Amino acid sequence: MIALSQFNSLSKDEAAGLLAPCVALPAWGETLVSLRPFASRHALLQTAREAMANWGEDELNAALSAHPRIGEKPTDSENERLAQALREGNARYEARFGRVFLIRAKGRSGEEILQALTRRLQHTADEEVAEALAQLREITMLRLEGAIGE
Repeated sequence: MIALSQFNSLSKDEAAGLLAPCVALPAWGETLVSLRPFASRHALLQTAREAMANWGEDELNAALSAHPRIGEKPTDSENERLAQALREGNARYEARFGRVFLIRAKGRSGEEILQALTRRLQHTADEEVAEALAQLREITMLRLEGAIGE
């Protein structure tokens, strides 16, 4: 984590590089960099929310285009059944929607993630675009919160 004053004093490209891990959407970071300086962390986060508010399906597609799929990292009990259900459901999600399963995981149990996955598998395409974007927005904000301090 860097200080807000550091973020303000970085070059346009240095500041963009700092924001890059938050989300794979260069335009979002470039927008925030262009609106410097920021007088408080709260104010920066407010601007960050505005900048991602109008993300659509095109942004979702671009942001997830390089994300590893469930089968792309090759390595009875409640845990075994949960792990298997999570893996199978994740595989079916990819086949149904043509994208990685995106969910804000921090604060959610494995069971809670399975609940969400099972429900989202029964979504219409439009409902799922909306929820996936919401998850993308939540993840991006959490990453930004860890990147820049007061």
